[PDB]
Amino acid sequence: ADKELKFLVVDDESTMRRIVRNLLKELGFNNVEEAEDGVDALNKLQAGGYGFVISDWMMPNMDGLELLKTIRADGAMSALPVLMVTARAKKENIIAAAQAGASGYVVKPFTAATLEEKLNKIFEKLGM
Ligand code: BEF
Ligand SMILES: [Mn+2]
Repeated sequence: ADKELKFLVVDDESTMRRIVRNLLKELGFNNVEEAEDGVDALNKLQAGGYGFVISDWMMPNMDGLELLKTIRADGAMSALPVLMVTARAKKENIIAAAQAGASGYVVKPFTAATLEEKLNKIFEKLGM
């Protein structure tokens, strides 16, 4: 994928956003911004320019399932790639997110290899 792709990394834990941003940097992506919840994320997204979202689920203000649904319903954002990266592990959770339009789903804790693999899986699917 284009190394100028602009990422939005969303999680209410600074430590997890830091993991994800440093992983992206290793993969060659430096155009990366952070958001602390679904509302914060939508503000950044409405500001424009974003090509990929990586999002947690459990967050105050607006959770990641609601954030995914909001993105998928919005005509200006509807095809935006959204990778869920979450501790939510039940099959029912994966189903709700997949059916809501998740591009991919990674369960915490995850390895560097898993993130790279699942990001590349989305790039291939979308022809990026
Ligand atoms: F708080 Be997240 F869904 F890992
Ligand atoms: Mn969380």
